[PDB]
Amino acid sequence: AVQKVVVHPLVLLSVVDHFNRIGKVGNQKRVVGVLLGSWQKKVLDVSNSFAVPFDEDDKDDSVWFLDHDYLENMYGMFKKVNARERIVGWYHTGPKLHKNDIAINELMKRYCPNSVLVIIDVKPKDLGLPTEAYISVEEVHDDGTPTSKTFEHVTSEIGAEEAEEVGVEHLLRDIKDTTVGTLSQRITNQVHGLKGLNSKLLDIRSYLEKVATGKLPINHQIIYQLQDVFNLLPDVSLQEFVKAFYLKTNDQMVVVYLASLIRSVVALHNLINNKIANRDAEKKEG
Amino acid sequence: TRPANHRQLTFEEIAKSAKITVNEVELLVMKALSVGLVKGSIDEVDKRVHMTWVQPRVLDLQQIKGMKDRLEFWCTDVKSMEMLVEHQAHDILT
Amino acid sequence: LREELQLLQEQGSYVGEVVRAMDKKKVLVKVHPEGKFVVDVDKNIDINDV
Amino acid sequence: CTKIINADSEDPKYIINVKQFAKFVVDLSDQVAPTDIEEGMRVGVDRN
Amino acid sequence: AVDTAEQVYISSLALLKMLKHGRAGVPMEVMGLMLGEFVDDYTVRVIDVFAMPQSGTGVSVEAVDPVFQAKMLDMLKQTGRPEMVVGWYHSHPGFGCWLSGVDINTQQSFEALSERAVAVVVDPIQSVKGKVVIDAFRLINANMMVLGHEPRQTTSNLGHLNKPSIQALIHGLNRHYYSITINYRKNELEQKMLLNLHKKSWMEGLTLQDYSEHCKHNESVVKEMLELAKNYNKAVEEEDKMTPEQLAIKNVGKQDPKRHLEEHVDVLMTSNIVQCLAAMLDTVVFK
Amino acid sequence: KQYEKSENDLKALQSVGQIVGEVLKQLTEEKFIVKATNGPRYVVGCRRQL
Amino acid sequence: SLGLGLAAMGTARQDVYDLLKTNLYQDDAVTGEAAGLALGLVMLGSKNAQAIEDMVGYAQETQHEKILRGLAVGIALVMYGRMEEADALIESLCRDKDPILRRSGMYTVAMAYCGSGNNKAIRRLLHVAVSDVNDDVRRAAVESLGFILFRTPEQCPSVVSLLSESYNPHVRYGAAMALGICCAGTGNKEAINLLEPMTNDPVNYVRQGALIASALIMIQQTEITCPKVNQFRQLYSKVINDKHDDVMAKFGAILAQGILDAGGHNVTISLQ
Amino acid sequence: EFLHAQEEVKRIQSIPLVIGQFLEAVDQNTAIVGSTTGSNYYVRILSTIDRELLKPNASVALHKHSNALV
Amino acid sequence: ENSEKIKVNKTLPYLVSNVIELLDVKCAVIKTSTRQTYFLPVIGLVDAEKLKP
Ligand SMILES: [Zn+2]
Repeated sequence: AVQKVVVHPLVLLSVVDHFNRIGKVGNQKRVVGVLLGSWQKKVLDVSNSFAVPFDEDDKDDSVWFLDHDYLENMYGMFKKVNARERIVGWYHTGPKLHKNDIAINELMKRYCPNSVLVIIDVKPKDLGLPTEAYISVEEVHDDGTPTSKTFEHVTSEIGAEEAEEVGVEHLLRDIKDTTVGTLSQRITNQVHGLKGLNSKLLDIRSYLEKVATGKLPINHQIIYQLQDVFNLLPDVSLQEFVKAFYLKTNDQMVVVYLASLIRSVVALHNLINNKIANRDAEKKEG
Repeated sequence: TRPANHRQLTFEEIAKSAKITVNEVELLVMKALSVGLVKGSIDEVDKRVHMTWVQPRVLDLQQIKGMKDRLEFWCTDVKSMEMLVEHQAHDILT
Repeated sequence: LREELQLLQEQGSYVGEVVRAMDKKKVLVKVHPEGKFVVDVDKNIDINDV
Repeated sequence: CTKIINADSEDPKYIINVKQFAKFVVDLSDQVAPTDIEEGMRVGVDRN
Repeated sequence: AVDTAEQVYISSLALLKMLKHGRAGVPMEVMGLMLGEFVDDYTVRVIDVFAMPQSGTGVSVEAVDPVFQAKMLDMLKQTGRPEMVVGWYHSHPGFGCWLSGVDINTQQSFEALSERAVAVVVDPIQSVKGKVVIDAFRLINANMMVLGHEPRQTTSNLGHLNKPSIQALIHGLNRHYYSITINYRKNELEQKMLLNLHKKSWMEGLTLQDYSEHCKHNESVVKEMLELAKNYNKAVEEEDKMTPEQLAIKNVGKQDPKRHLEEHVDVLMTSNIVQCLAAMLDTVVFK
Repeated sequence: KQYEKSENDLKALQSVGQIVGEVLKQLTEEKFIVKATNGPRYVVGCRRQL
Repeated sequence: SLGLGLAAMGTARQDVYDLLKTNLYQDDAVTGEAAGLALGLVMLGSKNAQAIEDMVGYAQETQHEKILRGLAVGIALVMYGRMEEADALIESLCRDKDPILRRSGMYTVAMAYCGSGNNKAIRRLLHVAVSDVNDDVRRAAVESLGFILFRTPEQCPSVVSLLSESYNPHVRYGAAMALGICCAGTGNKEAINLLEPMTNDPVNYVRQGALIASALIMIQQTEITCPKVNQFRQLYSKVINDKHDDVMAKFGAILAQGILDAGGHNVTISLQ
Repeated sequence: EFLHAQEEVKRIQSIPLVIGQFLEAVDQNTAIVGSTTGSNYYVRILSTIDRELLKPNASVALHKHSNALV
Repeated sequence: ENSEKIKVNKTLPYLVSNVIELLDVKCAVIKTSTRQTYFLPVIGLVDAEKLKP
């Protein structure tokens, strides 16, 4: 059971270039490569990657090629230049995963047993998702379902490292916004923080429309049982939470009589100091 | 049946629907708190039973339909009142 | 402030006691933990100021 | 210049001290005769 | 046909492979190869960087493995892109950048093979704050040794990107090689996906950082601001004609006037507004 | 068995050392004052979870 | 080609236009400056269908940048004083992320709006003069001020009064040339008051452009006409007989000697 | 730009710094400091430290390269 | 090929030293003739049973 993966920011980048290498002839719309990593704890780390020649045909949709020979020797070279690094899994792109991914994963679990795949989104780069990591489990099934492979979820993030954030800050130099700017910046944090509140809402909007309609089979295990836990929270009981709002008056009180008065009086000093310096330099000009 | 709208249930509703006597509704709810399918509390001067409930189970498809309507009211409150904030604070946004 | 930040990002100087001066803008200085040295002067300092 | 402690057979394996710096184990160069590298002898030693 | 003011293009991944391989072997002067393309007469670009295994000799021509050369190139032809080598690099940790003795010997082999084969020297441990100490250099001949080296001509982009630094011009630099200009091939489809994905937090914008940690902070700052107001009273009621611009410079204390003023009041303003706006929006949204 | 010892040696080629010192006092929660066994004093920190 | 485009400047002749196209599609790196400049000169003030379209279509897929900088001035020079008809092209070139092509649009908005006090021009050109990130396009913003305001030279010292006092030298450089090209040959003494700290800058090349702009303003002006003539002739003579300045620092000085006595004191510069 | 000037100044003091001792004060913001490495130096100091903590002596922090008082 | 690589990685300039103690969590403390104390996670091209303080 893997806790989470850590995206070193060289690997994604090194997927973008190889998608751009074949992209002049790119019509396969997918690039499989090998995900090198550093196994630390239950938490996982990723440091490097490389590619592999890959083909696949939708006709019979099981005809494909992972070059074992290319995977042995080139990883052997990265072992020689760096003994710290080993394989932890693989990756592909083209955000809709395809039916073959059971076959690639169950093949190269004989290189690392708890292997893990990461889907990146090279063209989608817009709203809320950097990557995603999948994992395989095989229990009986459930209480009552037929057995299968069933790609499961591992939560993901983007990590960093000292002496690579230097390459982050120096290569961008573009907008260079700090978190400070507490009037302008924090309000916009509340703005687009809420623009994802309806974005996750419109996603949970669309899911129960197409399962109440009843197209896809209802996941009786987690897909609403975790929502059954969720939908009781929102407590808004009034007549004691109405009495939260003299603390609102208390938070107001420091703003009103302290910050409006002193800011006005200090700028009033700048009037008399200027009106003296105006005319006493004017009457001494002649 | 009432999803936390006014979840402070009165004792007579339990004593009628469970058809248990009035004096044993307290020993009945202390057992359900002892098992752990509910995490409420008990008043006795008013004999109203306050409810906080964390135990999940199946919901027959019909309760998704009511869950859709509550999610749609949830939609236009988030959507329209964000348009209020953005149009008000547009010039300090950048 | 930027002019203040650039001048502080600069290697520090050494302190050394002058024994006595040579001729033509040269002196005789042991630093602190080394041998003695015959070095050159800058523009603003003079032999007679030593 | 340094001083030599000893040598080993079939190879240089020269053990050399400074008495102020550290003690190195180094190789002979090309311009030497390997006979006159007797022990306790002051010898000219490269910097690199 | 002779040199001008050139330009060096480096890819975004190339610089990241430099600093990572330098940070890995920080004591022992790591070594690697540089793979790019010669696009014209006098602008060079590089797309790719792969390193070298550590040799016991050090940074020299003996650290180049020819069987690790050709077989690594054998793989990159059939996968990704085949292209010609255009140079090399190493790391020099003890100083910023200048070609040393064994540096310049292996350069002569490369310029005998290639046209230019530009060297690259990077200190990994000096680059800390927000800038990188990277510079690329290129050896000169002995035919113009009593003449002016770097034969540069009709351009005006030579005075930038560095003046020759004195820790670098005390060695070779001038009458031995020349310095060259380096900018970055900054691209889209990489820039925003590095920016938005590295610094991001969704639900942080409407958290509360509570009240029990926050009313205590509002409690504290007002108390010394009261004494700051008492110190603000003291200078205002003073108001003497002791040449008050000279009276202020003989009363410097890194203190009151206007600097130790409303700066605190601005922090008291911004903290409570972001606290109360987050409080009012959360009552609005949720039921 | 011989190839096992060779691959252990290829693993055994990155012991860039560690510096032995002693903690003099605690400055803050993540700042300390240490000193080398023959060298100067420093202000340091820990790794992550020490 | 530079000689052919200059002698046949403004002809809109088809035969010189045709062989300049097949010169452009040679795809050599070093004649790209040669093809692009002459292709604009034969199509100066034309607003042709194929001229703008082929040049703006060619200026993205190429691999060099001398090919781009020749076509940068060339598509700026194919339109001249249209004053409203370039606005779709002005919006198109600046919205692109090519830094040379954004710079090329800044020379295009200069040449389409010559001598007119357009409020929309001075709003938009100053807007990208603030917010843009590349230094070269920021210069061509603040260099284009004299091209749109030389008819009324009085506003130019007032608007470049604080443009000469930015933090980067690139804005201060194009500020100095803007004094040189707005006011052509006036004995202003207000711009000369501005140029005196400009030639006393820490950075070398902004002093260089200050020396050239001081040379541009005071050709054929005696000491009785304005009292700053012989002050700067010996200032030019000081820095040219100085030893410890840059070649960059003295390139403007020897050029200022060439400007100040040009034509044997018989000709002048006057865009008006 | 005034905030980025504040940021790059106020992260000069979060470095694994070396420890020295204050020895003498020359003038405004320039002093002699002796290090625990010996070999007495002469550096410029910051613009932040209140100067009432350096009267004959102080345990002080020093930069690695520029060796300034921090 | 591995033994050839170890052959070219045993340079010449062997800095002699002194081993003071040995630990496990394989671990050893090294004092050089520069009188500097070092610590290792990995010993190297020897055997720990062949060594001693
Ligand atoms: Zn070197």
